Amino acid sequence: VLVPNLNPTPENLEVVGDGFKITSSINLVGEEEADENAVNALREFLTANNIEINSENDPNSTTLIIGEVDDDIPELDEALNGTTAENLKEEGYALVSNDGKIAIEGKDGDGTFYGVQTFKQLVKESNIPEVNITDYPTVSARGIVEGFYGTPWTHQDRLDQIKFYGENKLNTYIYAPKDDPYHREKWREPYPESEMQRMQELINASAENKVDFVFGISPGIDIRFDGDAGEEDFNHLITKAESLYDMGVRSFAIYWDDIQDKSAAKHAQVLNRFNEEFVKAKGDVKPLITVPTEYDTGAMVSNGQPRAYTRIFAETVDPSIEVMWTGPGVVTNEIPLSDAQLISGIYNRNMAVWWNYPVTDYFKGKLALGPMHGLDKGLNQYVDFFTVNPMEHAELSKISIHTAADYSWNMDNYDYDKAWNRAIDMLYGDLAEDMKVFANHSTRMDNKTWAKSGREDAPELRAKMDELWNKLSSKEDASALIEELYGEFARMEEACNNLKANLPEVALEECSRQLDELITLAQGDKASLDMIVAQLNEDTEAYESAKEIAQNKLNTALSSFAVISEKVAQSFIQEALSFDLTLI
Ligand SMILES: [Cl-]
Repeated sequence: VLVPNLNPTPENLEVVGDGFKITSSINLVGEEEADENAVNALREFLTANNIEINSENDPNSTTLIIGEVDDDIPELDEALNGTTAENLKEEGYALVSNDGKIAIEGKDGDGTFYGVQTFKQLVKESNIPEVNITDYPTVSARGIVEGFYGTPWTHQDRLDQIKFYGENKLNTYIYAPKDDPYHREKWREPYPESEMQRMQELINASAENKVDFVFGISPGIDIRFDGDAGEEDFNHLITKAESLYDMGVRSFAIYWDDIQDKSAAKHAQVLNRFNEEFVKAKGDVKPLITVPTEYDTGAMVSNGQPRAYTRIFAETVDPSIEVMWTGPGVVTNEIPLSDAQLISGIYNRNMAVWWNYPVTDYFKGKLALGPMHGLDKGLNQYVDFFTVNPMEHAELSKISIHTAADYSWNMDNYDYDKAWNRAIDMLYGDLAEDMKVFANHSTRMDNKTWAKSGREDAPELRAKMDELWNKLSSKEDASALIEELYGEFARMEEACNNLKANLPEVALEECSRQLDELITLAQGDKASLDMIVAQLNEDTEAYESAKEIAQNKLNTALSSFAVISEKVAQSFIQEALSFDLTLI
């Protein structure tokens, strides 16, 4: 009967029947012609779910028809009956399940692969709803830049992320880890033989999952521009791009974010010459990507006008080059429309976003587990390339990334709170509700100086806490609020304990300290209510005892590497410890 959670949210989805059960084996039609990567994803899923593929047609098994438009599969059009991917953008598809048949038709092979990804999420214990779907992304490039500091992702982490990206229709991975010398400290040098299997596996997995593997190069450490030294180095840039092209790389990024020679004319000259002698010469290289030395609005702009570097870089840089920026600051609350309009106007093109959330390198004690937040829903008007910088914690990064998939693919309809719930529901199974209790307290990022972003932690709990203080300081009966808060603090503790016992190690090793910290805080939150009740009861001894625990729990939190719920579970102890009911 019902349509499961879907991510991203399809553009158009109509329920047209009560649904049906897929048979124990199926008829597969269009495999000769249909995108290979998409057929493999389909095969994999079928296997994993014990659905066999018929040698020959029809024990009256379910029929699945797969292809792109323009492929020669007369059965696909019949099954799609009226619905079509032909008028859809690149990466679009149509999917129709009706009365024992399932048709998947991509606008291109990419589209077909994404239709498979949709199909996979639609099927629950062989049961599938009866839907008409047409679907396509809001933003052309959607993905990850691996630009965080700290402990690098492992090879296995990257392979898993790439698969995760394909499943969620993210099509871009910018590979530029701090741990790989061949992107920076040895930027001139081709990868040696001992590194090639590793690199090939990443390239291969990217292609298989329709992920654009973008090689990020940072020559800024020691590149020369002037004269013949300049000449020799441009040529190293070419020979290095070539060695990457030869192992299958089709996208390239050149970063200027960390260079000493801060010359916009020279950065843009390298880019333009590279666009010309490499990108264009090759024919099948995706647009060149760049990070200019000024990459946030505060560094780029002064009194609504571009600063000199940005003025020159923008007037010189080829119109086809994607230019990245982080928003109004490097790590900021938001990108309003007006900011994207400003930077897009300066560059006279659609911009590329390097969004520094959920990255936590600037404040490592805290996990960033909230949704895309603060990004304007009209952003696509000025941006056609959207990436997030994630945490060194690859596994827990998936909650925010999940929401980013939904935001960039279906932006008009993005609802950060429903996207966030659905992320956890989708990733955590029977642990979802406990995982929400914990992650809810761990969305807001703020290093107290230059970097802050994310949804506020536990907003509803923070509002209840606020109500408590104003009831207690207004002589209004606070008993119900006290009772309710006791329930909520007990639940925080119960959820975290179930997560410690049952989360798999891949997640647990990322968050075990933050779990213990939320427990400690819940325990001080409880002692804090005990302090209030003791004052109401005029029991001095019960007051002093509750205060000591509250203080102790807060002291543990403050002395721990792990950070969580600063303004909420933590601040509440501080608030309680300073509160005195006798003065009201
Ligand atoms: Cl998902």
